[PDB]
Amino acid sequence: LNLQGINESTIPKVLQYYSAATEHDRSWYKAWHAWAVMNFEAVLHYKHQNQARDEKKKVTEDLSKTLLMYTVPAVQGFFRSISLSRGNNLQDTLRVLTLWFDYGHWPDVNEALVEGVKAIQIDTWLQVIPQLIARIDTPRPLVGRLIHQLLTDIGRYHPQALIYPLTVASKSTTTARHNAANKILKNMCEHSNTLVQQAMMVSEELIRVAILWHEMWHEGLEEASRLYFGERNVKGMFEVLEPLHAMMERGPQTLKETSFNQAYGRDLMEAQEWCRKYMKSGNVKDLTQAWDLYYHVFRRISKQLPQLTSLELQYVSPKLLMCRDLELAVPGTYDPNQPIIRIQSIAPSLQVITSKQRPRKLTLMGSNGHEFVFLLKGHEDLRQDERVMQLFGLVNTLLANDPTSLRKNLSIQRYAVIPLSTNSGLIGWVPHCDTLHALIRDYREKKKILLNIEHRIMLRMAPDYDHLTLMQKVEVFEHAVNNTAGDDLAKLLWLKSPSSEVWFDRRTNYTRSLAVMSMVGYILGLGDRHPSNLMLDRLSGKILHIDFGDCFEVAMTREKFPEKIPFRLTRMLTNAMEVTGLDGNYRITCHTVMEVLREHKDSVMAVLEAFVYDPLLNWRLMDTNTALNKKAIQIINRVRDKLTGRDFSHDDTLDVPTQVELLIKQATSHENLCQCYIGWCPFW
Amino acid sequence: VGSDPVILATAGYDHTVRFWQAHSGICTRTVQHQDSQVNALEVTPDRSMIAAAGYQHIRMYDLNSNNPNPIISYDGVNKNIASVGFHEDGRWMYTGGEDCTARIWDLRSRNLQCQRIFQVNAPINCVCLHPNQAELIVGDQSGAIHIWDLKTDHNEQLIPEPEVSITSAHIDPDASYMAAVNSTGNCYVWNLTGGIGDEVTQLIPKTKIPAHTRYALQCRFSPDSTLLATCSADQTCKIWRTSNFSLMTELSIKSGNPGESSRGWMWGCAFSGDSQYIVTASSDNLARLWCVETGEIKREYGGHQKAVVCLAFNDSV
Amino acid sequence: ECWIDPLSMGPQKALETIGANLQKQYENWQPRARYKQSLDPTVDEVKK
Repeated sequence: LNLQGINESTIPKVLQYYSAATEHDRSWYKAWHAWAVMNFEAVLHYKHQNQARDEKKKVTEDLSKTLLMYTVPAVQGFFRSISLSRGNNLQDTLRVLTLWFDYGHWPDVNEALVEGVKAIQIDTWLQVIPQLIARIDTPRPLVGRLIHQLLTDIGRYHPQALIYPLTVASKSTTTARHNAANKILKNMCEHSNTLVQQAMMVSEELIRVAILWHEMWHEGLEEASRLYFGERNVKGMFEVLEPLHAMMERGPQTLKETSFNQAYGRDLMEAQEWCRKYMKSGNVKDLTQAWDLYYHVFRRISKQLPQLTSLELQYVSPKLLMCRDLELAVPGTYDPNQPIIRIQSIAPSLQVITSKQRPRKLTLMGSNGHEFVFLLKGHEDLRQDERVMQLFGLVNTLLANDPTSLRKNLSIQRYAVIPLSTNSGLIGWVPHCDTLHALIRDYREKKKILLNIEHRIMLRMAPDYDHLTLMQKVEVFEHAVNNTAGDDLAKLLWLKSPSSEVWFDRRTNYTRSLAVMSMVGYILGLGDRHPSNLMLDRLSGKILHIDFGDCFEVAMTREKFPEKIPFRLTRMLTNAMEVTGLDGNYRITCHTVMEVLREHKDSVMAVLEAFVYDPLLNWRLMDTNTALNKKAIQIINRVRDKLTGRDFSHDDTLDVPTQVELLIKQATSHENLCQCYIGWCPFW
Repeated sequence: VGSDPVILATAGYDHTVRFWQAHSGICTRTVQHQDSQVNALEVTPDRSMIAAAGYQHIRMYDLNSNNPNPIISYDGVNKNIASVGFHEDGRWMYTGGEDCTARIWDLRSRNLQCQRIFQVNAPINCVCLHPNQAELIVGDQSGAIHIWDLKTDHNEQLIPEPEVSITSAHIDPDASYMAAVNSTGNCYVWNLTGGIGDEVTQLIPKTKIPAHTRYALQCRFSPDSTLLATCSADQTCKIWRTSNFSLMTELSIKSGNPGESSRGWMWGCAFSGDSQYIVTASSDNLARLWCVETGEIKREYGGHQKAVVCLAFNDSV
Repeated sequence: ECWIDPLSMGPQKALETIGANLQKQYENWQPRARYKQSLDPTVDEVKK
């Protein structure tokens, strides 16, 4: 393959070889995995050659026989390579899913899958419960029937792995998803019943906590004001507000909802009368009375919202207060090997974090006795973060297997992510952390340094900084960098450390962890890495990345404030490392990480392809664009080019040392840094 | 300002355009330029009105009348206007912007909208009209020089070096050599094949001059076409002789002391009417009338609060 | 304070709330009197 390539003549040969290998060593893992992946590539080669030739009657019927000739070997092979690996089967299991979803509606592919699902152990599927439930409502009947039957048996053993994603699906807006999820829950109830009732309540109450009525009305009136006064979209304004009226038409279910309907509810209902009068009259004097009432409650809410520093369970949701010694386990703790750390009790107070999104700080008591703190984010879809955490798990496995990486103790710091709805979900709170912006703020207030000193120096030298040309910007940026000693993080890393011996270990960890997430972020495409989005462990010294909302070079694509920096490698971070510079620990660590990922490119590619192609996550790519299938193909191709090293130039392949060096120059380039949005803080 | 034969305007971040006098060094009158800086000035060959390319507006102020509001405010553009050319007949006006869309503006026509457009891949950094008034050289951030023909629209794209932003390029009045400059600090000289009607305009690479260490900013031949001034971010305005491509004189504004960071970039090079003197703007807020042979600051112009990005110079009788 | 936890409501609102409740409590005994609260007052404020 390396000499010839993939084409019509090599595939029958390399299959002849792998078949012989399988014969001479049946038990050998690699012989089956290579045969399976080769068949699977022979499938996708002839599929993409059909679309290249046929799209751009008899040929498709021949293609049916042709692909099914290579599809059944691939399935049988992946199932045998799953059992042999017994703990490193992620790649293989996802490939099974891709094959099943695409071609499993065929009778013959279904048969192979049925025999396989019987043979394979049920613990294997727990890895890929997200990807299964994503296709819970597949239009193909023969596929969907086998999904249900598999989920049923995942319910009967390891139900704690299923209740959370099933409860989220059960309350989906689209009818087919919720129907399928409820039909599966109906079967799950007979085995336990208690689990289904507990998780359905807890999740409903957590959602209620995650977005209160006055918070929903606040975001709704902001959207409705932008539609009316901005866009003059009156029918769309009613579409925003009428769910909030139907929301309150349930009635007061808690004391907080009672006191809301008392204070505001009368005015909202009165404003709805003017809205319903406008619907059957069409007067400006009618609708202006409604906007007067809407802006009355909006101003009262805006005045209230800073005062909501904390929420008491007795008021917001007493159901959760009553909850004692639940069998439903703590989210994202369940392991089939470990003993279930079930929820003991929920603490009565919720320390509401004062941010733009106003996250909560949930904390649960475990049955083992340890407290578990969480972050309850509202209106921020966490399915991306869930998928991204699956990727980090894979990469950590790969680094553990490589001896060089293991010796260096390379790994990505990750945290639990548990979605609760399309809007809200739970994030696992990482302790002993604080944002880089906070650290620098507190150091500069201690040392009496102005927090915005670099920005102020720029605006002093050239007050039109935003509107300056590229060369002008580079001058101003460099003048700021030369006239500010960028050592605040290095200095504060020293002062914070109790002793030099610890400091050295903290700094080694810091440098290596940063390099690891620089390369992984580059491949994944992770942008929008301002200092609020990365946090530093004040004990281990390892860096943590959060809020992976932007992926696949979305930041580069967007017209406004495009980011040309692949990963954050700013001057302050470089100073925090060894005095010599990036040439030492950072560069060597980058080489090792890149080499391992390139070696295991097939595993990384398989995980990436599945979540990108997922229909639920297609929305982000569609929003980035300006059909959907073509956009997804381009994104996958770019990621593949990065792993190969042909990203910079398609014509010439680049070795790992050369690729890393070019990446470092681009990240640290003054011209690229200056363009970046000022909120990104290219100067720190 | 206008009645005086020599003109010497100056403008930068302070929102003014100060019209100096070469014989004295006194600010005669300022002119307001709100909403933006000025990226490039240009006197018209007719000398009736100056130009002032800024952000989303090419303004053109009166040279004769004093203290007037902008005569023309060509709006309807975005992402700045890097440069402005001028047709020797005085009818057409060229521009270049970061929107990757060159333009031409008919001053005689009252229409606000432009006339022609030559879109390119990457943002256009500099324009330069060929003295024959038939070819329009167009640099860009990707490195691609172009020659958008003003009669056949046959652009002959050419990339001297891949992935280096060419920042300025000029062609001497005798159409002998064309020089280009990039952010590496090279000076690619091209020998012009003598074609006018044929419009072959073949560019023969002569010499890669290792002009500067750091970003170079503007190059411009003299009217004699014997000297090639080349400005850079190293605070030195080198002057290369056209024949031998050697450094005849190096005009530097360095401190003469290692303890002095970012004194200021030098991006001005306008030859005198007879190539005896050479004006030069710097980021230390000071224009400087240099001497070519000796290399001495004859007069210094001061009073600009902020940096000085533009110059204008006109000795046309 | 006046059967109201001041730290639950935040500083400024709590001070207004306690003044309102205190008025009600007194209005149980003397409902027909002009009440006028002074909340962290100055000296002039008390004088006037």
